[PDB]
Amino acid sequence: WGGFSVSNPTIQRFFALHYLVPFIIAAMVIMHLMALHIHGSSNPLGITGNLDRIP
Amino acid sequence: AEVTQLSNGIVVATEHNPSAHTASVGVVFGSGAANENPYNNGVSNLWKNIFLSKENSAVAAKEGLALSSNISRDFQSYIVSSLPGSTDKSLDFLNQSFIQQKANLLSSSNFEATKKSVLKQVQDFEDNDHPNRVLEHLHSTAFQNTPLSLPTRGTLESLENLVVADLESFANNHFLNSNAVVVGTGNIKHEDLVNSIESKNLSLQTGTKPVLKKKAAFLGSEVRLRDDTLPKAWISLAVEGEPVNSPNYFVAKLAAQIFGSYNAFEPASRLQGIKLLDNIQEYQLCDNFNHFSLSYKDSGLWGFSTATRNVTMIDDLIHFTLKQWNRLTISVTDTEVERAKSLLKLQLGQLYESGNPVNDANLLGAEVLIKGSKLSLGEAFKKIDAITVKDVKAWAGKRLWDQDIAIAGTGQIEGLLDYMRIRSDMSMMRW
Ligand code: HEM
Repeated sequence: WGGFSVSNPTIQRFFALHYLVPFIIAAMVIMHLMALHIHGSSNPLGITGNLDRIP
Repeated sequence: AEVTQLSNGIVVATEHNPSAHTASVGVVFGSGAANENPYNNGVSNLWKNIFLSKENSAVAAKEGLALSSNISRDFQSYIVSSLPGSTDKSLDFLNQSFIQQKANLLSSSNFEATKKSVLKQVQDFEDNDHPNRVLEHLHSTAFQNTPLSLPTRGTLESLENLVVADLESFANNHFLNSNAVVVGTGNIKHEDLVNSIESKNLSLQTGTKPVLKKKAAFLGSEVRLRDDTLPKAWISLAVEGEPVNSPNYFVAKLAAQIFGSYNAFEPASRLQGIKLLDNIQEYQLCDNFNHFSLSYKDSGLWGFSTATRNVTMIDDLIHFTLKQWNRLTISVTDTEVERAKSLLKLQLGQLYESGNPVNDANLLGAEVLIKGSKLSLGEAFKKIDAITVKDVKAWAGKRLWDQDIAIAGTGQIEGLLDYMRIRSDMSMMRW
């Protein structure tokens, strides 16, 4: 809170943090895509997709 | 360089050449694999094989004659080679096999022995001749459900179900007089041959015409014969080309010469004046490739074939090759065209004038059957030299630019991308 209750210090720091997190999410999305890339997507049959891929 | 051709009751075509040592005589029919059905497919090839059977072949060997036959798409030919003096004895063997023995060659002991041989023959082809196998399937998919789709050697299933009656039925419908041309090459004169022919009368099935069909058509498509056990990938890709007797017959053949053929192991081949070579040699995208402009009666195919062990870069091979072809519509240079003219003449010469009369017969026969005459080698060169960059561009902009393609391949073709990816490369983005 930065004080006795939710006040000015609180809202100002929450805006600063609201601006920051989306960029951390962006970095996490890249890590998400990196893990996706090494094994590729799965498919509705639940089996290997290695025998028939399309670009 | 003489093209003489006259008609009495039968159409006689000859091309005499003084020094030759030997003479070749034969009949060429205006019907081939393109006239067969999906079910009697392979009958023509079967005919060729009995004509060369040990029995019929031994009868000609005693007389000192050599036999040769060729089954194509638009035509079919039976040739007998002999010394310049025995030019009459070749005609005796020709008539004796197409009228007298046109029932003795079809014996139940000869037919079964021959059938068993063409079966092991066609099987061996499908099992090992990958480049031709692929080229054959290219015609199969490109011209599906149309005359040009049928393979010349026939299919194993249509062959093993073929009987003596099928041979006869085909022979009585196509080996007619109005669908034939007697050809003579070597050294013998036109007047020397026509006399021996007009001597022996007897028409035998005259006035009879062969059956008709439906016109051939190109269909953009593909057939993928994946086989990961093969050590390479063999592919053939093409667009609808030019039929024989087409105004652009030569423009097309020149266009194919621009990219020509290649062999990565031959030092001299790596040095050719072909821009595409700068791209493919860096990572060695292929062992070999060769462009072609196949022409037939109703249609043709213009494209290339290639073989490669670089299985993870097949997409670059196809991409660089198609980018070069894009150039024909927008930026082909004067010197590329000029280089092609010179090389087209050299190859066209080496074909039309070889030291083998049997090749001459096939070339002469096939031409006269379609246009009723043969264009002289000197006449061709005049047409070739007359081609301008503007001609090639107009041709390419009609046949190559943003046009459907036909693809066929076998071996390790996992790296050959989908149809649409290849098809998209038939053009370029522009403002
Ligand atoms: C901002 C959020 C996210 C982004 C941009 C994102 C993006 C992607 C993309 C592009 C794919 C591939 C296409 C697809 O399968 O839809 C994918 C796959 C996947 N994602 Fe996400 N993702 C996000 C959040 C999440 C969350 C919250 C979960 C799970 C708690 C998750 C689990 C997965 C899994 C398991 C796959 C593989 C699916 C499969 O192939 O079967 N993702 N994601």
